[PDB]
Amino acid sequence: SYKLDPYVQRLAETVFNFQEKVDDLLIIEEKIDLEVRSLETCMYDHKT
Amino acid sequence: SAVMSATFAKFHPNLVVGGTYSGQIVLWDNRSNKRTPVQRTPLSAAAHTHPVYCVNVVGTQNAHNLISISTDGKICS
Repeated sequence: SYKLDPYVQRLAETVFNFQEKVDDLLIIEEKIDLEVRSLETCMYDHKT
Repeated sequence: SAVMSATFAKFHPNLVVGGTYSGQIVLWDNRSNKRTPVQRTPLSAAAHTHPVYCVNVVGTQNAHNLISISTDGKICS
């Protein structure tokens, strides 16, 4: 009974923010992969 | 989790909120496009300690507070 409700609620708020961060983490990894390989069908890009 | 009568908020129709099953009014911004609940409030004595019943807005835009009267006999705004 030291921190059941306190640490549980802290992990709950960070858990919901982490669920949003899970979907956003998939989107973040997708943004990094897109920025690493987005010129797969470009028409002779040099400065780009 | 299965919420209990969620509703909207003020100044935009994106950051909605609603009393979830854990005991608080879980909020989420529709402009951020999040599938599950984006940020859930603390479900402690501040929110509904017991189950949830209903959530809504409070007053006009001058004092629109997210007020939820749950299944714990409390209107937490």
